[PDB]
Amino acid sequence: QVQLVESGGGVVQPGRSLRLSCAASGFTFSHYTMHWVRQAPGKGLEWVTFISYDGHNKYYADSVKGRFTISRDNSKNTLYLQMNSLRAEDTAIYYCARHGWLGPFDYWGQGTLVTVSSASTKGPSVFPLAPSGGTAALGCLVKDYFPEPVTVSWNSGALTSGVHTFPAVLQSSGLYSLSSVVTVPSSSLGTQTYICNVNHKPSNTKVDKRVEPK
Amino acid sequence: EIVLTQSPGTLSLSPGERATLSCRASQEVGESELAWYQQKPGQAPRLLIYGAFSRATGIPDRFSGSGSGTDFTLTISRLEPEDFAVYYCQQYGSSPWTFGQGTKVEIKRTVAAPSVFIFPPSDEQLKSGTASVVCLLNNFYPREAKVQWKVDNALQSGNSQESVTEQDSKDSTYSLSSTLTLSKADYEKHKVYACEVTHQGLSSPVTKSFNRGE
Amino acid sequence: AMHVAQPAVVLASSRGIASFVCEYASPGKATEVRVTVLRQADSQVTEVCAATYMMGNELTFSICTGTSSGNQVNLTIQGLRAMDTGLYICKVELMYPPPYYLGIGNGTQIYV
Ligand SMILES: *[C@@H]1O[C@H](CO)[C@@H](O)[C@H](O)[C@H]1NC(C)=O
Repeated sequence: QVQLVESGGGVVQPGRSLRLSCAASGFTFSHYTMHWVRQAPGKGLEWVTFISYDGHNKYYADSVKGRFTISRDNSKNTLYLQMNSLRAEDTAIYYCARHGWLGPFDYWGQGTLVTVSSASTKGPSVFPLAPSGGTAALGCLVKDYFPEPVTVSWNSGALTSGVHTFPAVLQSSGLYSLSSVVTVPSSSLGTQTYICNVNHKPSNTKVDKRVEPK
Repeated sequence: EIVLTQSPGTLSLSPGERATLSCRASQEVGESELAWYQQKPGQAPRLLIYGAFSRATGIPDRFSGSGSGTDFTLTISRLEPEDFAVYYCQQYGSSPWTFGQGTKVEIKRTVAAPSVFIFPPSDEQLKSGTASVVCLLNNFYPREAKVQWKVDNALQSGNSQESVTEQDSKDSTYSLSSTLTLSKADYEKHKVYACEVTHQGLSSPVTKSFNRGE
Repeated sequence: AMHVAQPAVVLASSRGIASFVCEYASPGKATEVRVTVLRQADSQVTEVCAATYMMGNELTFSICTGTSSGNQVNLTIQGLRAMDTGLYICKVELMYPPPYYLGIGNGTQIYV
């Protein structure tokens, strides 16, 4: 099968560089023109750049003209995106995409996250959202972490029914914040133990917070 | 650039019904120059149909496209569960390659009013000089809801952030969290914290409040 | 849009040589084009040959050769057997000056 695999995503300081690479396999990479397409968090797909099979023809979206250069290595089945002078608005998931011989982008890698921000990687503080007609709600406020993502499970994954982990929001400060909540039979509060398991891979922080009632 | 514009933002249908999504070009695009992509949350988009009659590998024949010049449409003749997703059109006849801004196909279900819960800041968090007050609107439909914050019965402006979950895969509802963030000093100046919810399923607006120190 | 026109049906040679002119028209006046031959294998696609050339210059490819005079490419394909009776699509890509343009022919049909 055709498979595309992007690497090199991570956190960048504004104005600095980053080089993504896309590892192609399952087709004659030499035979296809390739593209990068990106997706800013919450938003749509924006085409970034085009490279012909032999590297002679390139095209760039005006928003990256002059700052990005595309390249490929055919001996390595690898497509490259060299990003210079990055800005906050270049924050997105960067997909690598094959130009199908009939027009469209027929195969997409699963993307790599690129966060342009002056913030420095920081794990979250985790505060309890404590419970007070017989449903109760309780949760964990997962606050002030960078970069995305973060994963939240409850009771080591035993608790999935009822759970809502919200999309992060980006605060004034440059740090992300999110809550994960779960609804639960009010009677179970004084008999069941509730711990949210918060995992922020970028900083190697795993936090467990027990959420107790009043 | 050929600017592509989609309609509606969200299409609300029940399984088995027929979905017609629209794509509009700022210029005259050839019928065989348009492509449609499907995207599900957290996944790369994939190609459905393209050209005048062509269809990507493994896409079923309930997916089909039409239109000339300025106004294109994607028809899903009978919606399956796996077809509730976001759809993007794209023209590929000239450069730059441009995408529509996406149409969400959401499951329409009966109206469900939210259950509302308000969480005061943790003792832990207060110690650190910030107070986060969280209001949760849980498992409601449709998506449009209005949360207002009253501090000592005085509406707040500019000091909240909202965040909405993807539509639930089982009960087809949404959940919204509105977080009100104050300093420790402002939070301890006032007494009554109240969250005021307006929704289609509520005869009256629902107010959940607490008194600081309980 | 963009227009590409190619004969509806051609009759190949007794030695396996099929030829015809492919014609393109566009809003621009491009100086670097890539003409690509494809074979339609019922529902899949095969790159038969392709050549990025510039106006005036040689159309340099292979089992294909070419000459362009203006916006007409005299496409020559040698060595096609009776088993190649299928649809051959003409793909034209205008590379420079910007913007890029894609045109795809309604199809041409070869008999051997
Ligand atoms: C195209 O080329 C063939 C041989 O290469 C020639 O015999 C034929 O007359 C040419 N036709 C046109 C229309 O240029």
